[PDB]
Amino acid sequence: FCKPSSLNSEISGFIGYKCNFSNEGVHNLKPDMRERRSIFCTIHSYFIYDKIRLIIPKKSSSPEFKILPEKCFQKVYTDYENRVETDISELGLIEYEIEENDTNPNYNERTITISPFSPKDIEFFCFCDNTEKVISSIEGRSAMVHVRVLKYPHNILFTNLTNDLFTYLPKTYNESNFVSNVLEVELNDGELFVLACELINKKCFQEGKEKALYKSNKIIYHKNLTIFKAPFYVTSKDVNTECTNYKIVLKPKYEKKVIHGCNFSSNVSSKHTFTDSLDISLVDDSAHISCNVHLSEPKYNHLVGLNCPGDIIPDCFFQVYQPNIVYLDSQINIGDIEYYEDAEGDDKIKLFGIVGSIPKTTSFTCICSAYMTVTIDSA
Amino acid sequence: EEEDFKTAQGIKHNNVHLCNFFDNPELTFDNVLCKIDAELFSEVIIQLPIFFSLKPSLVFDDNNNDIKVIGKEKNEVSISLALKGVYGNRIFTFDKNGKKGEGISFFIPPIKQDTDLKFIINETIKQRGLIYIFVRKNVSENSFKLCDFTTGSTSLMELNSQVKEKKCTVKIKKGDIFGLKCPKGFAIFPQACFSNVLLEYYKSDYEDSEHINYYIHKDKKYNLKPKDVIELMDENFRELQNIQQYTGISNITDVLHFKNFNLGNLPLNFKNHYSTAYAKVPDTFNSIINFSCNCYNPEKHVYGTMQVESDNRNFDNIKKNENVIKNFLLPNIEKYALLLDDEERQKKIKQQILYDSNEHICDYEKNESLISTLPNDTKKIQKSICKINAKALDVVTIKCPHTKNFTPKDYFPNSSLITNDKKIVITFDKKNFVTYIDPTKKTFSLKDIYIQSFYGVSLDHLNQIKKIHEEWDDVHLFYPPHNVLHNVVLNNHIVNLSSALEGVLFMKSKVTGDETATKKNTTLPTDGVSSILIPPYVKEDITFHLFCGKSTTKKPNKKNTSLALIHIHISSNRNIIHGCDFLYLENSYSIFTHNKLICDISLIPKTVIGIKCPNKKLNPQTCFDEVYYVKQEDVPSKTITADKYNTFSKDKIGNILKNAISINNPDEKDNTYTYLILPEKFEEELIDTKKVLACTCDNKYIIHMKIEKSTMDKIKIDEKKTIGKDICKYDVTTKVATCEIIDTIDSSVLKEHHTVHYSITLSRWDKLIIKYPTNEKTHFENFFVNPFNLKDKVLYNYNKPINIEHILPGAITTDIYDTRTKIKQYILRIPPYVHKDIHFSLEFNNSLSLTKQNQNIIYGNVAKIFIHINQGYKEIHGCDFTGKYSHLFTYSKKPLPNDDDICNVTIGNNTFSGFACLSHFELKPNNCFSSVYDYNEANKVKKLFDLSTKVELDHIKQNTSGYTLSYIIFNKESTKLKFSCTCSSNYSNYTIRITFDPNYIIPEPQSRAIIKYVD
Repeated sequence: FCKPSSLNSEISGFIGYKCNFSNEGVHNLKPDMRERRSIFCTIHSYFIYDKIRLIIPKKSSSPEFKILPEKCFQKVYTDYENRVETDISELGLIEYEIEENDTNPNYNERTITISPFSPKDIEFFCFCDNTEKVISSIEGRSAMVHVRVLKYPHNILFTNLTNDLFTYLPKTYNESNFVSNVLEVELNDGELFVLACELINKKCFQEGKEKALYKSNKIIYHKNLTIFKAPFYVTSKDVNTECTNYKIVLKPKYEKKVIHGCNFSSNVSSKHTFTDSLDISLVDDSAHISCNVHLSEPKYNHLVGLNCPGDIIPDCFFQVYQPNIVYLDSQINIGDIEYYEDAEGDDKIKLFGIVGSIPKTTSFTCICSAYMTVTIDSA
Repeated sequence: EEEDFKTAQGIKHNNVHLCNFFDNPELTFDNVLCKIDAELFSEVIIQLPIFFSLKPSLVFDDNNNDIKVIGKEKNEVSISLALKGVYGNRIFTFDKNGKKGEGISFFIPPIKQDTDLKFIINETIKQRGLIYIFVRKNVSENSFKLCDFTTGSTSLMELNSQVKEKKCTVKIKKGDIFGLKCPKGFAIFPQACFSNVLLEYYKSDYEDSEHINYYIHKDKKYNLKPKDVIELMDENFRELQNIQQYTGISNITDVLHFKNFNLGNLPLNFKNHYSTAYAKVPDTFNSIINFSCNCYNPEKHVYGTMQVESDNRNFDNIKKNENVIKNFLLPNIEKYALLLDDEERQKKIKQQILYDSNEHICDYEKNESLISTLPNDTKKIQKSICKINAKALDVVTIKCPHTKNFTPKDYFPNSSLITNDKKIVITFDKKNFVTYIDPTKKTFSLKDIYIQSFYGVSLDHLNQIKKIHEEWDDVHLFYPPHNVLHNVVLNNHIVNLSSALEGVLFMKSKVTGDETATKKNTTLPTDGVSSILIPPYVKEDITFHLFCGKSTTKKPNKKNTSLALIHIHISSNRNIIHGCDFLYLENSYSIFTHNKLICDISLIPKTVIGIKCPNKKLNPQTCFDEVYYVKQEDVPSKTITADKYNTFSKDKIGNILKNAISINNPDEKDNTYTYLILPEKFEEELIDTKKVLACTCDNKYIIHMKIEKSTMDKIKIDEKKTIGKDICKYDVTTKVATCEIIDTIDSSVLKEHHTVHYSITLSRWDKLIIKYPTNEKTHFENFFVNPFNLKDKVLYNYNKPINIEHILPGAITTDIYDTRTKIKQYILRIPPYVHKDIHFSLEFNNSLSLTKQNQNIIYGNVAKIFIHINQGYKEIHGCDFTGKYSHLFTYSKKPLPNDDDICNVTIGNNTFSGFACLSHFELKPNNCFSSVYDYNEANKVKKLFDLSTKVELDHIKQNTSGYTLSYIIFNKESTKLKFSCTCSSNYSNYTIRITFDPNYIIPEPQSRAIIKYVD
């Protein structure tokens, strides 16, 4: 048993989101001849205990960057029609961490750590303007760093096992609700469970009691909390996960999951039951067979795949064909896309899950003449 | 007996000792003891007539260069053994105005003992001349740092097959004199250490500098080592010069006022001699430096590295100056204006090869406030940079501030005094050079020949440059201070511009401050303006530099002296340019076709022709604007002279040829090149085939600019050129773009389309392999690529050859010269993070190769490849130690000293990882991420394919920025190991530790920062 502060290891560079705007960095806002375009940084995320770093050079050694406002992560901007220096606490952010690490001799490292406790989407801006610098009648470039924190769409589990109450969330379970010294947890899909305990085992939350390991790869060991991310897609309702003596057992509520896909599989022993099942080798090898996947939902919580054998080109769904390959997140423009890798006997099954709401229309293609085109509309 | 010897002291001048027995009446063989009191770094040069024979009898041969002396034991030994590390023992043959003779040259090393070299001259046998070189002890034991690679504990002469490097490190303080000695067969690397060194680290203290720091750091380009170069080259071409071209050369020691004494780019025969090098630190050294020089044998590939870091290692006592504010002045690019196209460029671009001559102004005359001292603080100085990147056939005009009616004083032509009475021709190894004598006490120097082979100027030339800038009583100051834009500083070397950039014409421009608005002779100190025109054919990519600073005081004090740096990079654009060179007839580059005293040049549309003639020695003074418009039947093609051209017509070229632009301004003293742009179309209504437009040159040679009728008829078949549709093939499982456009640029068959374009849209971790032929095939004798250096440069905005690292930082480029079929393979891989959308192109062209088969002529085609690289938002979860790669990697640290750092990252399946270090760092192990330091078997060498047979790996040691990148991605492996790599330097050590766990991934932020560019 150990405290969960160092249970999430000591691997540095977990920042991720880093809107770098510095002179030595390659996204510089200096006036230059090779580039004459402003730089953007747009982030949409379900922000779970990560951090955002702004590496910005200071006002010393000539006033370089007009940071608007001057205390960016202490006071942050609203929409541009009503740009006032609103405080960081007025938005609705719950249990944040702000670090104005200026102790490095080259930049103002402004870091914000955001917990997912919010009842609404929180959008904020910090401008970095250098149009005051005129060199050879060519002005500087502007940045409009825009972070749009999104609410977690699934439900969140948070029980009580510590002395100090917090009450940022409606309390579900407690030690008085610990029925028969065993917690039976029924997650739906992809939720997170927060046991407020300060002493958990070193190799717990990584195995299972009945069979296999009901787990994903985003288990977060906070200094005062303990949160694991449930996987979006599981095999059957026969696996579980337990850690501990207060014994908490977590098992998924596996219903009959439906995944959209062409699924030209040859093996009948396939655990994934897709929508379409049209064969590939049944037809002759001269026709241009095309598979269309049209997606139109207001709130996407979907999971699309394929089960055709042979060779899958390109590496779907990491890079997909242009409507000539391009990344899936570059066309969808939404983060939090899960991907599952399957190593079967004969048929190759690949699947990805998208949660959120896309701004624009993307119609990407994966070729198994068998072509599978997946189109998702802006709506 | 002292009375029996005709004792004479050596002639000491400009730290050069001369014993001239040839044409000096004091040293005459009619009786000779030439005693030289040889101090530190003194050149001993001996002159002699042709003989009688020497007692160390040296015959003139290429393989016979073992210069012998006599030691203290009266044994005829080598001079490399009698003097402990001598350098520069050469035998030359010199002719003065007809009279022939030979000479012996060497230098003096620092020795901790007393030695004496005796050169005995004999006659057919009496004793005639006794050159007694007395070299007394000049260094102590503690003031002489050395690493011999010939003996001791650092001997490579008994090196085995397993170990091959005896690395040495001896530290240097202020006032030290140090060097490096190589064994036989082992050349000094790079050429002329220590004026050429392989730099690793240099920290500058402000209190050390007695002048202003005139050093160009390039792109912070510290040099490589030969151990990391030869792994990525070709097979046969592995000589010393190719490895020196692939490793980078730096000359920081000459700018840091080290007494560097070496041979320049004219070294000794390394297969028969110990190549030795020395350098003396300044007496006010409180700085931290780190470099390396090598003893390298390019047959067995054995190297010795003398990594010298200095004595000081504390980085708190270094007084980093706060008085320097660094400012930016980007140069201005304008469209081409010729006093009527100024309005035409204004009208047409508002509604939107004359577009390939873009005009450049770097205006420091107008922007003097960036080199003016601010009144907010008097102690603050300013430093300004101006980076210019331009292609061939361009025009660039430099403006720097000046004093009005400035008189450049003529002490430099007074110190030149170039006559024919000083002429001495010196030949060694059947290679000739021309040198002069200083007319004070009949003194010359072979150090001037080494300086001429290194700096490009003479010894008195360099001394007068330094004294002209040091005695600068004016306010505004320049580097180089005399003859600006006729001398430029490229790679810290003051050399002539038109000698290096061969074929540069000094253009005319309007002088600011004058109301005449007349384009006259413009010189940068005089009028504050100087214009030049880039030649059409550039051999390699070059980069020269200028400085024009302003000091508030009248002296270069450096406590108030500002500086303006102009950084012009000229890219190599390679086409075929026609003309008639008259210098290759009589190494010197020729950029002309030379269709051989009667010169025939065919007028082709959309090209530039050129005559290399002296400016006023040719009979028409405006020859390219004039014309000897005469029929071909009038001129006898066999028996003719230039005098009958005196009886010819002199119509102007602006009357016959419609808009043929003749660029020739021969009023300058040093113009040797004249050019003419031939227009887009020709007409037979004004031109007959017999009617040619001839000139002559120097009353002996003649040029005929006739037009052939079949050459005009071959233009008239061009009616269709469409765009290809994704015919560059893509292996999407392996993600390799294979391009085979060899048959389309082949001129052996009939082709419908002359120009086609192929569009490729790539992503990160994708390979691009293009097969393109060379100029040793059939139907490919005039094949050229665009740009010429495809390993470093691409084509930005479809015509400008730009560096690839400034748009795609970390591209993997490799050219393989397949000599089994004489083709070339281009292999380019995108780094896993792409920070922006990048477009460029690479063109191949064989339009100048001819196929005349069955009395039918067919030319080649044009094939250019469009390359689009997408927005690689996937960040690399690695450990960077370079600082500038914060966009690629997550953990980013500037390479601060004493940074013994550990980075820990655990990866899994289908996830990118890697590292970046600086390229000059000691990589441990050799070729990291291939044979890793496995930690689960307690940090020992294990190949990655042994541990994991389904990994992908890439590693590039040095791009143009100067960094080492490596990437690994694991695909479907389920073992458990742990592996580390250590970038170890002489001041800091970094370690990256990656853990392989299949079911454990780093907890992801699950999105990426979308960098977008709007307009």
